[PDB]
Amino acid sequence: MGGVGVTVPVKPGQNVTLRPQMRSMDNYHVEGDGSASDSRSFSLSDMEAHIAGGESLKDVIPNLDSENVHVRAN
Amino acid sequence: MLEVGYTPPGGGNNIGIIAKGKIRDYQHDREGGDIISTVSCGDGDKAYRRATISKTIPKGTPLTEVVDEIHKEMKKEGIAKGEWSFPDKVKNTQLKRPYSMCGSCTRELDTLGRSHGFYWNIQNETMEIIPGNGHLPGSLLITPDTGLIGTPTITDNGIKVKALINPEARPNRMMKVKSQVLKMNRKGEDYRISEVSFNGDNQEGDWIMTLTGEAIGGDKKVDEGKKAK
Amino acid sequence: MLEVGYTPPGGGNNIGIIAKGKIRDYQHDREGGDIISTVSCGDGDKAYRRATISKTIPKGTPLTEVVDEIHKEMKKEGIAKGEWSFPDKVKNTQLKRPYSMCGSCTRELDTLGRSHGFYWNIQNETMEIIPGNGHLPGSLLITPDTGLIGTPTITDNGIKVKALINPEARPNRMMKVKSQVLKMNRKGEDYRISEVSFNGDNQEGDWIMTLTGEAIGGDKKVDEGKKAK
Amino acid sequence: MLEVGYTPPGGGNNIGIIAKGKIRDYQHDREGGDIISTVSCGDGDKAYRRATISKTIPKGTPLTEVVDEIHKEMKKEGIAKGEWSFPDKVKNTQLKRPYSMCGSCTRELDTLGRSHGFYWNIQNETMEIIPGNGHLPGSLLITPDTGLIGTPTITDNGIKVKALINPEARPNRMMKVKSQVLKMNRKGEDYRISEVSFNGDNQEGDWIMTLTGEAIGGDKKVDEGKKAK
Amino acid sequence: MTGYLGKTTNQDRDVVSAVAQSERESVWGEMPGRVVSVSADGRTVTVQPLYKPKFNGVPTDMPVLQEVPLRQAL
Amino acid sequence: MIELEVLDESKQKFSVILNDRRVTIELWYNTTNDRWSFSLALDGDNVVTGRRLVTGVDLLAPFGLGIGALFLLSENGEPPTRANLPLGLVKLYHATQEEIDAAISA
Amino acid sequence: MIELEVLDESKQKFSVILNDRRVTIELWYNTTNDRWSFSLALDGDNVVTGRRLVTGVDLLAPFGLGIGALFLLSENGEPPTRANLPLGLVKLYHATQEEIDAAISA
Amino acid sequence: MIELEVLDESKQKFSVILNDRRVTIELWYNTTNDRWSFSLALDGDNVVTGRRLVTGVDLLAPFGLGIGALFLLSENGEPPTRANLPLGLVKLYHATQEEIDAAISA
Repeated sequence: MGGVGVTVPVKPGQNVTLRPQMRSMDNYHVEGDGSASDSRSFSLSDMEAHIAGGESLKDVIPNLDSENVHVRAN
Repeated sequence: MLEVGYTPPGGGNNIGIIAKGKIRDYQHDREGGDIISTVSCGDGDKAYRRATISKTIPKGTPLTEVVDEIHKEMKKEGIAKGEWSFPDKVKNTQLKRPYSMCGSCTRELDTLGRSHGFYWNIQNETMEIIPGNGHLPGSLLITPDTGLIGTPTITDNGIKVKALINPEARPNRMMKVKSQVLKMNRKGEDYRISEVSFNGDNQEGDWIMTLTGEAIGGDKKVDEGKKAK
Repeated sequence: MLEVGYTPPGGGNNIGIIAKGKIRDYQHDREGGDIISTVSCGDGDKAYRRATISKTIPKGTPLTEVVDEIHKEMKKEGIAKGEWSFPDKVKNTQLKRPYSMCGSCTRELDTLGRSHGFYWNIQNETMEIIPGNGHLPGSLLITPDTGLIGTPTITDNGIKVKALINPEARPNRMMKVKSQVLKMNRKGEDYRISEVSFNGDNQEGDWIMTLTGEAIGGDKKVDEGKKAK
Repeated sequence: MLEVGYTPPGGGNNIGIIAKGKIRDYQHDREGGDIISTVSCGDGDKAYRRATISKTIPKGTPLTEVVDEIHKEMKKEGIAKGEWSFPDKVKNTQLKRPYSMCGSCTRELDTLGRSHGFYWNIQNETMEIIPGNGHLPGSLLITPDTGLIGTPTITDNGIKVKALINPEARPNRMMKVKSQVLKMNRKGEDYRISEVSFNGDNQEGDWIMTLTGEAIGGDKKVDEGKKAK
Repeated sequence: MTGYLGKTTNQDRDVVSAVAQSERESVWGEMPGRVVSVSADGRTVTVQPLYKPKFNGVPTDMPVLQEVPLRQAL
Repeated sequence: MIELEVLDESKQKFSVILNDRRVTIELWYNTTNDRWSFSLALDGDNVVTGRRLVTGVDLLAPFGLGIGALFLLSENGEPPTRANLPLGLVKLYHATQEEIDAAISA
Repeated sequence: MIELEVLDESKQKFSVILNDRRVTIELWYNTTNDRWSFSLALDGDNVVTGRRLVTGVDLLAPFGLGIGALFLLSENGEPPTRANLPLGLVKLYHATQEEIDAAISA
Repeated sequence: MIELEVLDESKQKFSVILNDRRVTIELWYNTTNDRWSFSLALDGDNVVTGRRLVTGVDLLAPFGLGIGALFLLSENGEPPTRANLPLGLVKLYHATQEEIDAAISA
């Protein structure tokens, strides 16, 4: 939030969760002043990637600390 | 273009455009051996399918400059500008936050109308805009001495009147209707025009049009009817 | 109120309410010179529009107190309480987790029905509830000696019987139908009432009603028919 | 099974299946005292309801093996395999990621069609697939000397031809239509078959079938018609 | 919304927007929930979400959601 | 309160919404004692059966059905008869509990 | 540019899309001076009323309506008359601003 | 297995669902050798053309079409003739592969 927050080093091969938006933000991202091109809803070109929600339960993330808040770098 | 009207032995020409057509679908037909060509046409059909806009729009912008903006895109698709009369609440409104536009122009045109209740329509390649409770200048007389068939039919809000197709009648205008029925029916004379129906034949079925109007009140406003959320 | 019935020269009065009306839309009509006033009315139509509820509801609460709760809001709009007969699975169910209600009453009434497979309806400003496979008490006889017209027409589940309008016939009741044809059709006599149709006239078109019923089995349960997910 | 055809005093049998039926709904009817049984049936109607698939798919899989896998589940519900003629873009395409399959087979069947515009359909418990602009082998002659009623009715893309029901006519095939009208109408002879209509009677209303075809171009492709996004 | 004008001459518009409205109900979205149990492998949680949809005009409860993939910000 | 019409039929049945419940009332004449009797069903369930119509008392009081008072009146306190009840010389009335309370307080 | 047909009636009215605007024109003949006059309404509002139809000048120039030029022409510069305007001896034309610019440049 | 009806026509065509495939069969009589012949098309594609109808052998064995066995039978092993095939003195049969396996195992 304003740059002030937490970060995770994203590398080619990790898993994200993609979420579409109600409407697109073509030139809300190309110009900041907030509006896209024509007038749609819910386009596949409106996906943002978030760090939580992508991995599969088959593939196990080891050593999940359950009692103490844990911050990982590996 | 579909020209309809009356061409009496004396008089002159009464023929005007009642529908300017972009062909929808055609098909021939036997009846015995005949060949009847059944046309369906298009009104704004270029804009209902190939009009797509491109817009970032900033804060502080008035509430009509971008109706001009959207009409730019529908003008790329051959639409003329009609009369635009917004609500007074609309004319004076300004902005706090930016205005996505990406996708279907008619789609978010409709969400406009539902956003705060104005009508917009396309009338022979021409786009008109009115308020929900308003109408546009222009009046037309309909009386047994000026084209009235049967009763002026009474409805909850206004009337439904049949007449001979005679081309002035456009949606979003005014009809002054007189008869020997409306008087004892205690109904006004001025109505907006909302629905228009043209049915006719060259040989047998007379030119017939039917107009539905929602009555104008004392305050110069249309009796909207209870909009249900 | 639309009261229909038979008033024979002797006998007495058979007139009762077949539809209690909140006016939907009216419109006069000339045919020659006539004026026919075509009315459409409203059935629970104040509740289908203006009924909105406000509910926090906690865990542990039984599964009917809040049909009373929803009927509180539906009663603010002038709806009466009919017979409620829930499924046995419903009568005995309790709660683990809390029960949102924000928005439109009829909308999530429908989700109610789709979610526990039960029927609810409004019958002349009175709201009844039944199970999908059940019906309500009250039986009505239809025979060639008691107002039968043609077949007790047979269907997949039950029957569709025409008769002279004679007011008792309500949805969610039982009709015992007899003829000389059903016997060789092996079709039963008791049927729930699901659809009711009233068509009639004062001069020529006699009073006619048509009732669609889904047959009750030997188990005292209705032949539901295969619900397709 | 509904067998229709002609059984002339000489000749022989022309009777074939024009619809194989899974009963939809039936109902008897008097007209006087008659009893007409109005049947409605089902076409792949066990697959439109009870067919649900179970599928993980890995990367790299060709673009037809899982039409076979979906046909596995449709075949569990009693569907046969017809001719599958995929688009060329389809036959050669491969993959990058995994292909969710959970819910309704017909649902994501339709999304297939919308995903690259190919047609799939069920024809008397048989499943066929064609491209949007393609057709399947098999031809039928329709002439005033081979079963033509009226003109070959001309349409934007192709024709709509009436004839005597005579059972070859199946969707996704070819009809070669000749007349004394189409020549001055410059309309070709070969058309795909897209719509099939059968209407007829045993006594009075003869067998009539109507076929809608979208014309094949010089390049052996169908005039798709402007698909609208 | 259902019945803009009345009883049984229900406009074709009403009985189509009603289908759209019902199918718009049917979709799921967010909702708050209470954790019931946490799997030992630390990625799936037994959740008793705090929402009941509307049943028989009354609270019924949709059951404890099982093997719900827990999603840490990793 | 309301007046409930009575037909000139020795056995008749009707339905009315009393306190927003559908109440079905069945009247039948008993010739041997020359008296009218009513059965009452609340929304399809028969709750009162075979009660005699008598003037000047609340007929539903014993049952606590929650549908108000159902009472009969006549100018000079006659009893209801085959002839006199349909003619309107004796009138059947339904009074809501709030109305009864207001009259008692007034 | 385009030619706008004129009927043989002392008062006539029509509508045309000029520069994508719905322009309604009303022509009426003044017998006392024997001259044609026009009122112009843009989208329902009367912006010009009672203007004399004169040959060889742009009739809309003073107003800056933004709908091009509307001008009358005749072979030898005759003036418009009750008879000679409907007969096509004097023709009413609409020219778009781009066309006027191109001709002026050419 | 099933029996495939044969009409009394020198050339006939029908369609059947064999192992859930659309199999279009065209039978035609060759008078010069007085013998019947069949073409088989799978789902619109002509896969077999001009084969002789002979009794006592599987007619589709060489092709591996995967649509079962199609064979003729007669009481005393007569060959199929213009008259004998439509009359049912020689019968055309389709046997599914599982049925063939079960009989061979039995």
